[PDB]
Amino acid sequence: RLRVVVLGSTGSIGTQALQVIADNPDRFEVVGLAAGGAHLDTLLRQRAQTGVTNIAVADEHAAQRVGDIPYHGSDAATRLVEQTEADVVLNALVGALGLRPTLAALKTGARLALANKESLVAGGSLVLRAARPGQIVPVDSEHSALAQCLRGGTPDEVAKLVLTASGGPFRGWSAADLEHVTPEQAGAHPTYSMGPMNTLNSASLVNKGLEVIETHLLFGIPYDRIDVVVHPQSIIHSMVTFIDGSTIAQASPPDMKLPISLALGWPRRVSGAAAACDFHTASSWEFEPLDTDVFPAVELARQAGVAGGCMTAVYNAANEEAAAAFLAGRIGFPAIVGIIADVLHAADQWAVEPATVDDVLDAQRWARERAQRAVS
Amino acid sequence: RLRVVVLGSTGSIGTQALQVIADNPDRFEVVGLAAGGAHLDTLLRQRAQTGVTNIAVADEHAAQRVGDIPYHGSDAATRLVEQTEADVVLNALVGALGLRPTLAALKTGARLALANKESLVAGGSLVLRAARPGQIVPVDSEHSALAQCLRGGTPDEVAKLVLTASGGPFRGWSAADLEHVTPEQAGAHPTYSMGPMNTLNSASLVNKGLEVIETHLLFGIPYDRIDVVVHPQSIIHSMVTFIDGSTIAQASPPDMKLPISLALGWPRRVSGAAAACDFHTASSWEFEPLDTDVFPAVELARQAGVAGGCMTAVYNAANEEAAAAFLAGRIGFPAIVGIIADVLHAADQWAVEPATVDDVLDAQRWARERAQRAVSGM
Ligand SMILES: NC(=O)C1=CN([C@@H]2O[C@H](COP(=O)(O)OP(=O)(O)OC[C@H]3O[C@@H](n4cnc5c(N)ncnc54)[C@H](OP(=O)(O)O)[C@@H]3O)[C@@H](O)[C@H]2O)C=CC1
Ligand SMILES: NC(=O)C1=CN([C@@H]2O[C@H](COP(=O)(O)OP(=O)(O)OC[C@H]3O[C@@H](n4cnc5c(N)ncnc54)[C@H](OP(=O)(O)O)[C@@H]3O)[C@@H](O)[C@H]2O)C=CC1
Ligand SMILES: O=CN(O)CCCP(=O)(O)O
Ligand SMILES: O=CN(O)CCCP(=O)(O)O
Ligand SMILES: [Mn+2]
Ligand SMILES: [Mn+2]
Repeated sequence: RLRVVVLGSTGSIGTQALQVIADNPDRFEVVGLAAGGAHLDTLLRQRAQTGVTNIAVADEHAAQRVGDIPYHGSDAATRLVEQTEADVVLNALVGALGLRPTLAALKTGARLALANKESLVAGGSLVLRAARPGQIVPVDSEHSALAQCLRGGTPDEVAKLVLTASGGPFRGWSAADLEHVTPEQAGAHPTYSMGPMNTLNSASLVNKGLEVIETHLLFGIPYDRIDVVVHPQSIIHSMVTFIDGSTIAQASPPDMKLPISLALGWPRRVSGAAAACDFHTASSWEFEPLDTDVFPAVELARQAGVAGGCMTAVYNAANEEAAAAFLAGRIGFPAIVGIIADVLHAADQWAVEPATVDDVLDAQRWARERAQRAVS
Repeated sequence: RLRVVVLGSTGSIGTQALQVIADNPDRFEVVGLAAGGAHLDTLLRQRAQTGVTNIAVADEHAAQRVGDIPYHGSDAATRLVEQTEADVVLNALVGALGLRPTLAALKTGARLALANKESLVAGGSLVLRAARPGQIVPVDSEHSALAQCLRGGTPDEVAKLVLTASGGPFRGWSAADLEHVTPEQAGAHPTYSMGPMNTLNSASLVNKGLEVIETHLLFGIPYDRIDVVVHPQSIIHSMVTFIDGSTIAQASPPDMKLPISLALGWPRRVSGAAAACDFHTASSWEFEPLDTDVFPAVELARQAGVAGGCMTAVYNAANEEAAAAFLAGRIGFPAIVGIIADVLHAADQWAVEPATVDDVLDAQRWARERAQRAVSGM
């Protein structure tokens, strides 16, 4: 029975994870929860249902309202990870703020079931140096797919890793069409129900950019051998092409419970985690290229990744600041990626490899401040 | 450098295999060829291109025209296999006549790269009992796909095997429409260029039936956990569904050189064997149910397989006889599968495991006579 800490338990991934665990008592047990404090009703229900009071709440006043909270403050999640015996830490926090808990999870020796891609993108080589082989297991569906498909050959036989992208609500739209996009319109993802950040990032295509960096970091494949194809149904979750011309693909109706279940149970599958494809009804899986002129977020992510060092932290931190500005009505939708480009292209000093967490934090601070100057 | 014997070298698969070997002289060497004698100019070219004089030709007269052929007559292919040192025998013969070469190959201890699915369908447990694990490696694209996708879990984690079928030229047709099918129409496959028999069988859906039996025999998955789905593009070659709900699929533009190369090179992939999927232009992969009312060949294959023993030899033999009658204008297209069903339903005695090859041969003889009896009544 694996002991699981769930960071960001009240969120989209976190709540789906608690459901998988609730359905599988003989294999998993919750031993800790962390949240921000914005959803106390959810947190209350989760405390009662799991019987776990080992909980972190970032916001101090929220922690007082809910009562009986052992860790509060901006370091509460990190402290929780440091002070809880666990076999798996499921990091489902949102944003680069997942960085210290990610580093702490790796130091404990526990498996890190990583949903919080921003922590790996920001940490880069610093997070890789803190992990042992196989210690980080991806929850993100593309990387879960890739890990499964890589069982299909030897390392020297892999040609390309191919990520699928839904294309978002604005698939096929012109650059001009993006001008008057509202937060409401950006909020309507075609295939997944998610928190507001991954929703916005999937609309701007920054999510797929983050995922290209995540792919390079997790699997050690060169950027030039990572492809991205737009697949509107989000049924094929990604695929691997081998040197003989064969492709192996992983597929299922979009439901994050499946990759969540596998990250927890790895390498053993979890019976009944999610519905399989049903071929008793006619259907079709479509594929099309991404228009890189309209959506250059992925090319920008490749540029950031190839530069390496703290540049991937810069890419993500510029996004976090610019996205927030869009959500607040201070900038238009195209300015999100426009600001990322501007910040990235001014960031040559950050191509250096981080020695400690503080180097990544510095790079992020620099990027946010510059993005903020672009906004105003 | 693997020494390969290529049976059925002048055919669709055989010619494609020779090209893969030609393109990869560091990996493979042809050391034997077998053919029927119908394509002599092809065989002349192959002898010259490979430098191999170690050749079997089934038709004696044909063998004379080629000249200098060491093995000739109906057992020529089998004798070639028994007397040629090799690492891999690629059996790309067509029909149940591939049975004795398949058994002889297994006995040599060499890998059997099996394109000739009929020999396994006919031999059933007899062929399985002749083989060691990994010794039979499928050239058939569906089974090559399944083999690859099965690397994606442990055996108890497998829920279903899902085979794709092109649907053939008559996909979507009614039973009434099928009555009017000509041999010429049934010779036009949507996705693969093949010899006449697999082309016909893919149009009648008997090919998918044979492949369902082949799946059960190769992988040990029960018939009721083998699905078939119609996929008109033939890009996804087959898929495995696991107990968590995950499906793993193998895909490529249809090109038999890919599964041929893998079967020869197993478990090592052959660089550059075939083109990969390209996503630079918009495309669609479609799936739809098979119309089992109009096309019961797969259901009848399951029935035969479930019955077991010699019943799968009966299924295939009834098809070979009925198929040839349709080609000769002796019956209409729907009567192919109609005769298969009639023969199967009278075949209760053949649901016993074959002890020897002769048991299989007896069941096949019985089945052909029964099919001919049905044919002569039409
Ligand atoms: N949702 C999805 O399907 C997918 C998500 N991902 C990735 O998984 C991660 C989680 O995303 P998602 O579940 O959508 O996010 P949500 O916004 O739904 O959830 C965020 C979680 O983090 C908590 N949180 C927010 N700020 C803080 C803080 N300062 N300290 C501690 N906890 C905090 C929230 O708690 P509260 O709200 O209670 O304050 C909530 O539990 C993201 O990295 C995302 O990119 C990846 C692929 C798919
Ligand atoms: N073609 C394809 O893409 C696929 C084929 N297969 C299977 O592979 C096998 C071969 O199919 P395919 O290549 O299309 O068939 P073809 O009809 O194209 O080739 C048949 C081959 O067998 C030879 N042959 C015929 N009779 C005899 C005999 N009595 N003794 C020795 N050789 C003989 C023929 O020689 P000749 O013509 O010179 O007399 C020819 O070389 C079949 O079992 C088929 O179902 C499976 C999947 C795909
Ligand atoms: O793994 C699942 N997701 O990343 C949800 C977002 C999918 P998209 O970025 O392709 O729209
Ligand atoms: O493996 C390849 N084939 O069997 C070619 C026939 C394809 P079909 O039976 O699905 O039409
Ligand atoms: Mn993802
Ligand atoms: Mn086939």
